[PDB]
Amino acid sequence: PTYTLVWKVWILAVTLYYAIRIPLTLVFPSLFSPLLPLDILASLALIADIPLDLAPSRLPDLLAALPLDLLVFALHLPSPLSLLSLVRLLKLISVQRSATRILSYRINPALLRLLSLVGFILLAAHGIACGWMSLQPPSENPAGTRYLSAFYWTITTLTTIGYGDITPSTPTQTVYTIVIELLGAAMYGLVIGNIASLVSKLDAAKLLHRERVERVTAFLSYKRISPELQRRIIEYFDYLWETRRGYEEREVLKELPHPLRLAVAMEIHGDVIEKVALFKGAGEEFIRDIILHLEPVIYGPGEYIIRAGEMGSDVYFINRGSVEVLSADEKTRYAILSEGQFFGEMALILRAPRTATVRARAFCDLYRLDKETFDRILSRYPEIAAQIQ
Amino acid sequence: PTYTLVWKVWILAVTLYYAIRIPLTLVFPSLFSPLLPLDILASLALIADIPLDLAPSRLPDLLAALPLDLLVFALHLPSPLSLLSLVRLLKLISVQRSATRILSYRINPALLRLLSLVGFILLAAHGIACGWMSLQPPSENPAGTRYLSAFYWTITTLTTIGYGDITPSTPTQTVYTIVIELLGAAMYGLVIGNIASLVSKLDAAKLLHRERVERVTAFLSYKRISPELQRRIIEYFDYLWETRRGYEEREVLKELPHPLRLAVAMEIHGDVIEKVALFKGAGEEFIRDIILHLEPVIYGPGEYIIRAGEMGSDVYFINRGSVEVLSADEKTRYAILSEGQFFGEMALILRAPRTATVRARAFCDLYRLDKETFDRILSRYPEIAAQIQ
Amino acid sequence: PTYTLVWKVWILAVTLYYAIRIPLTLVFPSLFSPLLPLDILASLALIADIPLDLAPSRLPDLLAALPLDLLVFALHLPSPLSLLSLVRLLKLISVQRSATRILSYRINPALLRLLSLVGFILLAAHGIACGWMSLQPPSENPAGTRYLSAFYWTITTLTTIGYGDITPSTPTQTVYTIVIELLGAAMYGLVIGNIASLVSKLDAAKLLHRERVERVTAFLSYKRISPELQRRIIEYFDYLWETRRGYEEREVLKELPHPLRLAVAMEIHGDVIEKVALFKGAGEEFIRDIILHLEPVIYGPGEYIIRAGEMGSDVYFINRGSVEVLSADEKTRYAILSEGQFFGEMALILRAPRTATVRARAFCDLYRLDKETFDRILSRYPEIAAQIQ
Amino acid sequence: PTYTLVWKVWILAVTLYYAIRIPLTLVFPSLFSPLLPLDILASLALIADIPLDLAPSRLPDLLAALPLDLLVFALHLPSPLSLLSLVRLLKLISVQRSATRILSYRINPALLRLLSLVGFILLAAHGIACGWMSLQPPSENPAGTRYLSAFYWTITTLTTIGYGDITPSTPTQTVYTIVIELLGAAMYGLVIGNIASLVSKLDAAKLLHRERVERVTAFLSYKRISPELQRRIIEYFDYLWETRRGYEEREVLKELPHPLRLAVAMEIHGDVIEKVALFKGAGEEFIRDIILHLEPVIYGPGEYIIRAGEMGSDVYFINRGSVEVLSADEKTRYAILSEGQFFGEMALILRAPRTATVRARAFCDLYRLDKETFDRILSRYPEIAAQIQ
Ligand SMILES: Nc1ncnc2c1ncn2[C@@H]1O[C@@H]2COP(=O)(O)O[C@H]2[C@H]1O
Ligand SMILES: Nc1ncnc2c1ncn2[C@@H]1O[C@@H]2COP(=O)(O)O[C@H]2[C@H]1O
Ligand SMILES: Nc1ncnc2c1ncn2[C@@H]1O[C@@H]2COP(=O)(O)O[C@H]2[C@H]1O
Ligand SMILES: Nc1ncnc2c1ncn2[C@@H]1O[C@@H]2COP(=O)(O)O[C@H]2[C@H]1O
Repeated sequence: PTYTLVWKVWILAVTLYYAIRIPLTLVFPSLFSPLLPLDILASLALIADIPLDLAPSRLPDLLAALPLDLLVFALHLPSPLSLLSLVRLLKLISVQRSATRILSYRINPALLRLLSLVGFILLAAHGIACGWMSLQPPSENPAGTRYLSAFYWTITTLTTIGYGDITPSTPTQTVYTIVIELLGAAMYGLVIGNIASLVSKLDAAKLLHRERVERVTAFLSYKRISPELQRRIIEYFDYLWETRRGYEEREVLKELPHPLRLAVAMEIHGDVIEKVALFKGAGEEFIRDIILHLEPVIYGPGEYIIRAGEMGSDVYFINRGSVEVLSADEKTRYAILSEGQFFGEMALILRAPRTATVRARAFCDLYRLDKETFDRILSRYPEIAAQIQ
Repeated sequence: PTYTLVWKVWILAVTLYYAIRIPLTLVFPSLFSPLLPLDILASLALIADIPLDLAPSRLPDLLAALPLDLLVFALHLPSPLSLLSLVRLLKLISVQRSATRILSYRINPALLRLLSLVGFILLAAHGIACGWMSLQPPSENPAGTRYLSAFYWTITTLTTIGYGDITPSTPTQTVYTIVIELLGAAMYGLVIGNIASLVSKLDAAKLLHRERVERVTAFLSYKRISPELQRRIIEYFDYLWETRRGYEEREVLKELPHPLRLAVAMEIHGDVIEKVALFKGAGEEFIRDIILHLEPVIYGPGEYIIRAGEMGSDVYFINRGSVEVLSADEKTRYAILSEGQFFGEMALILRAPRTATVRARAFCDLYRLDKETFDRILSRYPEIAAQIQ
Repeated sequence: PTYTLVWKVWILAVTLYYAIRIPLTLVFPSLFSPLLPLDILASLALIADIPLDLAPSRLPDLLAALPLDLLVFALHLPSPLSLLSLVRLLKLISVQRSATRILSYRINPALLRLLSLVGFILLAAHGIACGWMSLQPPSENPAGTRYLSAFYWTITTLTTIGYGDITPSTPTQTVYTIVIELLGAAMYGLVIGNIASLVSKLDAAKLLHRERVERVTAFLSYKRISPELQRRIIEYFDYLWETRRGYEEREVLKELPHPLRLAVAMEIHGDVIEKVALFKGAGEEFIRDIILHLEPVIYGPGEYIIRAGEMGSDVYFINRGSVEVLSADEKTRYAILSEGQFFGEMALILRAPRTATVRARAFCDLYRLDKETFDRILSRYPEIAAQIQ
Repeated sequence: PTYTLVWKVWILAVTLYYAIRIPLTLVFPSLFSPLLPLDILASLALIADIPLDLAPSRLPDLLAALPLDLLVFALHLPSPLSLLSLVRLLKLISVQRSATRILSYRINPALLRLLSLVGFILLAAHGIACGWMSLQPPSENPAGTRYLSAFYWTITTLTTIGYGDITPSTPTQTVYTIVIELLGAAMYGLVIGNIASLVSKLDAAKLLHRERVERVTAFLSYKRISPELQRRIIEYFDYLWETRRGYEEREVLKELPHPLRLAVAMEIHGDVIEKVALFKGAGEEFIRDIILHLEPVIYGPGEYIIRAGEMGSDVYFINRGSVEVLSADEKTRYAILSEGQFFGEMALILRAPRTATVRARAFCDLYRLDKETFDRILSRYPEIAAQIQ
């Protein structure tokens, strides 16, 4: 549903309202004007979200729900006790722990952590500036100019810049300053770390592939291999990057279980299926057993697949590329094949050698049957086995 | 035991006492008041821990135990020789090397390194501030205000902020300042590095899973596959994340040896065990041989497991989900199965085709027997083999 | 082709011209002198590149092509509206997205990202300094001295140094300063992250190898193994690092498909091929079947390969190193073999035990046949099988 | 040899002398006193190392050898031309590229890179401070106090601290300052990156093991397994960490080739070898064939290995731990076995069931024979096969 979503958003806005008012009031008690209605509404939202959640871990919600702030603000309390209203916070923890699940997949987790941290940083800067322009000699100056200098200071401190135009004078100012410096250096170490971890995973494939190619190459040069083969290999890896980004079909489809892998394979070879069982008569238990045995392979341009005098024994189904057939030795082409078709069948149904030569024309992406396996699951079905003659 | 633990804690507190007194005294010799008893107790603790340890590597303990400080403090020594009392340190090395083993597993090692580094940082700041408010023109000012400005300075320096409100005047001040700047830039590089390494390993599974899904998807789109199958795959991966966090059963149980793997499997299928060998009569050497051959598999909602005209030859044991049985083609359901039950048995004990259809209702988590293996270890036990008829 | 390349370079230079003039003019309207021709040429280049691209994603090109700047500059517009000329930017996005593909392989992607980021940084510094020396009390000072102080300021800010020699005075200055501080701390976090990710992948092999050796060693010492064997192992790993950088032949050649792997293997063992089939008569279907079964192995100096009383049954082809033959027990050497040669043949074609002993002399890199496989694919070809007698 | 080593060290010291004198002279021409002998010696060392190297890449050595500095220093040259003496540098590149190989293995490569970078940093700081105290109004002040302030400045700049006590006044000063700021921010990004990469690889095993345990656990809890088995598993992983640091024997010994693996295995089971072939009569071709088939396994305390009514068919050799034998059901122990011994033999040489029960007493580390393999390579040797009766 969405009501829980909009509700959590309302809780977020409420805790923001509190995080921003609480301290600004502790400094400027001239607020708490006929503006308590919003405080009451927010307290009600929190005390009405604590049960929903029920529909250690719940300790923050309990500490945030009770109005430990309305008292201190209504009945004037002194400086060291006027604090403890911040207990109305600690709901930000629940907010983060909720929105890290509501939005746990659609975006990188590191990015989400980074944004949360930045929000936390800015709220803390707002609180720290309030604390600073509290620890200052009282003067007659507008509250919009006392708050600007404080934000300027705490941002030059948290940022590790430190101009030096406005500095501590009294000791307590100095202790506050020390603590803020440490939190800034500790708040600036987290940002950099999250960012580094976020960029160290952007270009993964374009690094894995690069390392794999470097490995292959650096290994071949030790074997003192010709540059032509090196160039063929490099072209192969380029073609394998600019289509599927470097991934191998088998290792991938192995990450899936049997039914989904079968459905994939049956959505791939569907065309071939409507080009084989036409005059055969089988189906639904034979097509589904070989299809998991088809192993892929890629033949570059000009590479020989089948020669006119061998006994390969296998059969090849094309999926993407093209192919040309030729005579044994006179480079005369019978025809040209393309996707969907198939060849290598005779030497399977029949134990004769090959009758022609097969040379590719461009980068193929075809599949093949070992025939030890294909002939093994044919014997098991004797009807088609008789159909082959 | 715990006596060694509390003892190491006492040694830690003692070396802390020394790290904090040693320099503060070197600056303020007005200490060394009738406060030597604590120094004697700590020297005794160190000289009494050096033998326990015995119950290069031991060089620091030897240099820390001898009272090279009590002399210098008792018999007044000049400024360049009043040093060398810090030899009482170097016990922090033993402390770190001990507590990195006492607490080596219950918490992340990087976190522990980070906390140790921060403690080392603060102690060094305390020492550096002492050194600074030594290298200052002598004046009549309280010692609590001379120590605050020094800590403020060295924290603005180590932090890489550098306001500029208090700076070096004399040359030796300037050399001290240079060294502190370098140590700060070298002390601030370690913190950031530890933090980055600590956040680069929080969300591991939620990154491995994400990359695996991106790979699968980006590979399928190249094969021009329908979006329905893509959605089924995504739902599968979601269900596989929100239960076991992305981990595969086989790859995991493979990280264990044979006895623990067997005990696991026998705690899992225990229910099935009390639903099979009832009227059989076997046990303790047959149940324990098949159980290691049960391979898991997951069938999504609506996926066909068994059809009314095939010869699957296998048998399926359910563990978590549910299932429905149906006729061949008229979508009439005989009954509904749930966890603990089993089906697919007839075509195993008997070589007939299937008699019905089996379609899942929700995400199953079931197990299956190949039957090549099951029928192979049945033949080996001829008694049950006759029991099957 | 190259015309598209030089064209994209021209587009890059044009968008640079704009990024550098646009703001410098907004500050110094005394420009827009008889210097509009270059602006017209650049607008034409952009409006003429938008169609080529055609030969969301295209939104930036559309916003950059229309002359939303020529109006504002021709007809004088006020300060808050004189902006929006920067819409002529956003072409840098297309520039980056184009040059990240044009140069996606020849250099590390991280390095490219880093250089792009640095360029973006410097352009932003140029814009920010213009913005700063706009938000300054008007004075009579040369424009080359007002622009230097601004660049100095924004570089001391973006860099997180913050001397403090020139600072904000007015509030709007202060808000600008806050924003620049945040962007600097956010612009300095990206640089460090990219750099860390760029150095964390330089020494990969020299780290993988090191870890593998540490693992092997630390495992052996637990088994209380002699140091001699440890030294032999270390020498082996050194020799395996200083030739092929730690990579194993099989795992590597497995990253290739069958045809390229076959061509590799046939370029390697080519010499052996012209030393075997001389008096045999086979070829093109037997040489090509065993060659994929040759498994490599490395024998250190002094290691026994074959002893005079065993029945190894295998045959060894040498590729790089040398070897010595010897009698059974009297250390008398018959001859010495080197690369290209072969031995171990008799016990293959004949089922007698070995006749001599074979000890290496230096680090060999040889290959061997199991003979279960070699004798299996020989039977399949009965002609040579009769040729062996 | 070592002469080349000491020679490279001399070259290093010479290029250091030059890097430190060259600029300090360019600033203080009052040097070049009767101190030219050292310059001549260093030029000779460089011009005499250029040929040794011979016993693009050599361009730096050629540019460093010719005395492009002795002229400028002898015949007074003006300020913009008095430069180009730094060409005597660029030998540091050869120094780094040499010492990165001389010391490429004994220490982590990242540490070495870091130290090189730090040295480069300090030399650059020395040069930059010279350049700075050149770009200063000439005054009457000692050269040891003009050089201290410059080093202080450039270290507060390179470090990203920036106090602000001494700043640029003139424009050229300001441009120098800008460049130094960028180099510092670019010199401080490299240090942090190297450090992060150096700490991200310290605790590898103690992280891999931790992740593996988290995976196993988090997977079991989903299967709702008892806590007793969980505790047994945790104890197993602890014992497996505190002996061999988490590494598996098979995966490790698989990183070695056949001869070294054989020699390892024959140094391990050597005791067993002198406890088996005593009354047998075999050797050197039977012991060496089974030893590679022994598979390891670990049985925790109290785990049953063999029960008095099964037909395990296998045999177990102990290596480290202990074991107890017992009757079928009355917990009466016949004897107690320890390392070196063996059991499970009868049911191998004979096809009877087991005669007793075997329960471990502590963490064992034993090995076992499948017996399908052991009985297969026994048949091949018929002599011992008759010896078994
Ligand atoms: N004229 C042709 N046009 C297209 N394909 C052919 C032609 N002649 C033979 N082939 C195919 O090429 C294959 C090569 O030899 P096979 O015996 O494997 O079976 C052959 C046929 O499938
Ligand atoms: N009426 C039924 N209720 C539940 N399960 C059934 C029913 N009829 C058949 N089955 C099971 O469904 C299986 C499908 O075909 P099998 O031959 O494998 O064996 C069958 C039985 O185990
Ligand atoms: N005199 C020799 N010179 C070179 N190689 C030899 C000599 N005698 C035997 N060999 C080879 O050494 C091999 C060792 O025993 P094989 O039976 O395997 O076959 C033997 C021959 O190939
Ligand atoms: N009394 C004994 N003391 C020690 N080992 C024994 C004793 N009796 C039997 N065993 C061993 O325990 C083994 C258990 O059954 P096996 O048939 O495998 O062979 C047995 C012997 O090797």
